[PDB]
Amino acid sequence: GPLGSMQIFVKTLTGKTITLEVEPSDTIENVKAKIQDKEGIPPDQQRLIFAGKQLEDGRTLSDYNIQKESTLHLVLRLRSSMQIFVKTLTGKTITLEVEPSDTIENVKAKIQDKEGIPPDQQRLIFAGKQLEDGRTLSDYNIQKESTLHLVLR
Amino acid sequence: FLNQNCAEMMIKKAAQLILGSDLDFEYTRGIQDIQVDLGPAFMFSPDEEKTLWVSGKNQETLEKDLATLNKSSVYFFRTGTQGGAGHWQVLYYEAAKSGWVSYSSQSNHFQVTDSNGKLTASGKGLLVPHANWGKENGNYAFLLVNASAENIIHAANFVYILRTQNEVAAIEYCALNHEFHPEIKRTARAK
Ligand SMILES: [Mg+2]
Ligand SMILES: [Mg+2]
Repeated sequence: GPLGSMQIFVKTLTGKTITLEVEPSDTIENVKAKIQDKEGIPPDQQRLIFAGKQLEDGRTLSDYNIQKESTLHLVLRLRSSMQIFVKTLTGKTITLEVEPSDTIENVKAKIQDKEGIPPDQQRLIFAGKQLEDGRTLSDYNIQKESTLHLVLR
Repeated sequence: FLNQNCAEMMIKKAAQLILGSDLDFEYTRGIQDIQVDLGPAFMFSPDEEKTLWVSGKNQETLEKDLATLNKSSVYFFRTGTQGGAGHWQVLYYEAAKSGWVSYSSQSNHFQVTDSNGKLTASGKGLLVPHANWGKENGNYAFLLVNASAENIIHAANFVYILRTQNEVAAIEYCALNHEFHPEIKRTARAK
């Protein structure tokens, strides 16, 4: 429309500040939708915090007195993560950052990142049992600081 | 009773080193016994107290980032990828071992560097040689957050309120408050 637009700033947990073109008329869900395009996050995982409070999707920027050049905080809905350890027969220990819902495949992918071993050549063992690519860490009750074993194939 | 107390143990470590204070988180039955991501606790931190490193592809560029750090400083230190699983640990210099240490919990910690500022076998564990490092989603990085008095207090309050209530209430508490929650007992100690 003819009023133009204004700039607000979404600050993130890294220190970065991302810039959006908006109007005071706009809702919080619209703003999350714009954030989706500009950095690649769906609305449902993001919380916008301003002047302390989490902002509700149905209220407007103007209702929150969110003015020209204001700063929102983008914070993500919390995921569970943990560290696990992968022992190789060489005796080296690889430390992975994982989620309980990670597939064994995802895990072999993180092992590749560290070791350059393609997932195809990896067999993983926990509690004496071979781990299947399509199951999850939680399916094998793999929990924080659990130790797996890597054998090549 | 408190299986997932990594956050409390890290925060106690930072408080001991920086504030000369032991913390005791006085919880009742019925708390969230879950892994806590500290990230949101640091949203209010000044920008100069949060720094992203992109050096973990190669031993020498990490050693260099580490060797820049002031050995009296303590950091909350996040490893992992930008979109994905992240793990927080405390980074401090233990003069007794002459090296940087990563402390995640009482059961998971390691010496990162030796007396001559080079990575140990465990410190080499931090490296991710076969993937890319940076600020974009899916890249590996390290996030260093100064464990200033203010960040230690925010982390402590965040965890306390998260466990006794939920994440939303903890974010809101940390926005309104800058002093240790009254139910987090502090006792002075030598440093
Ligand atoms: Mg990869
Ligand atoms: Mg005061």
